[PDB]
Amino acid sequence: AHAFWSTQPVPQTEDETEKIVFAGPMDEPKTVADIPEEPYPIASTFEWWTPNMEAADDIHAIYELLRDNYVEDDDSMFRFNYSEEFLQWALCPPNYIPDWHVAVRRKADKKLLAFIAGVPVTLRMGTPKYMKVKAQEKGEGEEAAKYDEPRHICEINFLCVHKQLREKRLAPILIKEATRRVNRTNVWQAVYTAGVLLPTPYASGQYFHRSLNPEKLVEIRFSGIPAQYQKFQNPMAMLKRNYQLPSAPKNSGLREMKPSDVPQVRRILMNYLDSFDVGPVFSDAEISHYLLPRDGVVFTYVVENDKKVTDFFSFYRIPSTVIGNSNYNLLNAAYVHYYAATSIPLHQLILDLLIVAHSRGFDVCNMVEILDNRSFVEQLKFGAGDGHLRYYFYNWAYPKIKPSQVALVML
Ligand SMILES: CCCCCCCCCCCCCC(=O)SCCNC(=O)CCNC(=O)[C@H](O)C(C)(C)COP(=O)(O)OP(=O)(O)OC[C@H]1O[C@@H](n2cnc3c(N)ncnc32)[C@H](O)[C@@H]1OP(=O)(O)O
Ligand SMILES: CN(C)Cc1[nH]nc2ccc(-c3ccc(F)cc3OCCc3cccnc3)cc12
Ligand SMILES: [Mg+2]
Repeated sequence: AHAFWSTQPVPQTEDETEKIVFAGPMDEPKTVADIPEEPYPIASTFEWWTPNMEAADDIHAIYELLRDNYVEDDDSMFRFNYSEEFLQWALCPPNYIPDWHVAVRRKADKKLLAFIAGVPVTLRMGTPKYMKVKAQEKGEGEEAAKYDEPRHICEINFLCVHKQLREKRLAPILIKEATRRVNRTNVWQAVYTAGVLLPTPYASGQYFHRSLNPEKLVEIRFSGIPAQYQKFQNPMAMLKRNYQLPSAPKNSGLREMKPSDVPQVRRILMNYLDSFDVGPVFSDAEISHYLLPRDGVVFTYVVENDKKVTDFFSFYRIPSTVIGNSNYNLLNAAYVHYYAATSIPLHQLILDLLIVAHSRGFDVCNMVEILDNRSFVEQLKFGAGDGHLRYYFYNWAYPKIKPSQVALVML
């Protein structure tokens, strides 16, 4: 059924998945020297291209491909519209590897036809807690602990084939070439997410939305006036009342994050993320890059009490194109990023997130039920959306875990 995925080192079924008791590689080991030094063969009318993220034109080309051809919702009403500044941020973290950004252009005119990107990540991806317990009972503790150490792997994102080239088996060619370029750097695992079901997720979580501007969400048919709001003489005014937020954060002590906060934010984030089975390890440089405020891209606030940062939250912006509304062109969405609470309940920290996002003109706040995102769903009036984000590894056997055991946010 899967002419490409059947050839690859991933669990092939939920059954195979269910028989996995220890983290580790799928494939028997290979070496750098074994990997072909030349790009994968491609049709004589296409050419491989490694964009230069320092070049505005290169970023623009990527931007335009994704604006017109990237992920839509299931009803083709909305398409993600990542900005050029967001793409530069996402694609160029500390020590990124230029060769891991892989594109296909049409030779004649240099039109970008397909793209895939890899970036480095350091991930805790050893045997999960519930499985380590089972192992201790089997006297199988050592094998269970073998791959406990954080690993330097590849995070894959932004796979896109132009609409005119769909269903021509171009996506496998992209994936094979990305795999080659990564393997040539002695990295043999990747992590990726998708909304679609592929062989075979190690975790799956529902996504959620929190209305910040319900009048606009209704206008663009992101939301409806729910049928229960019909019992009301005036459905809409009631809907705004329901989702109203304060003008200003309620935590005194909240301010935007500045560079001098990086060491403290790194400490509190790394301590928190340890509670989770799969999660990134970030250096000070990586904390700086992923969390310092950047206009229109990422927004981060700390709670500082007695000159000590005790809590923080971050969110990032992805606008969506609204396909065909006479009044609005764009949906301005905020997505919950990393956070850590030590002084206050999480619901109280994230209420400030919603307050800031609303003040700054966002229409909706979105998140997947990873981290401890379930703890504030009800009180903060998040609703479950129509699908799931699925988490996957390439070349890593991994037992099924709950999404509330996942601490990697994928952009
Ligand atoms: C160690 C290093 C490893 C590095 C690599 C790690 C793996 C990275 C994996 C990539 C992680 C990406 C993470 C993200 O960025 S997820 C976002 C994916 N992007 C979009 O949804 C944008 C809109 N759609 C498109 O651009 C195209 O429809 C894509 C490119 C998605 C498929 O193009 P097209 O529709 O023209 O089809 P095809 O004829 O070329 O190819 C058909 C084959 O492609 C398999 N397919 C379909 N969708 C996906 C998908 N999202 N992940 C992986 N595989 C996918 C499909 O099952 C089939 O294989 P098989 O079923 O026949 O076997
Ligand atoms: C995470 N990277 C690889 C991007 C990506 N690729 N496939 C994706 C499917 C879902 C989401 C997603 C994630 C978090 C969230 F809070 C809401 C989400 O989707 C709402 C529905 C939607 C989909 C598409 C367009 N508009 C709305 C991201 C996806
Ligand atoms: Mg294709």
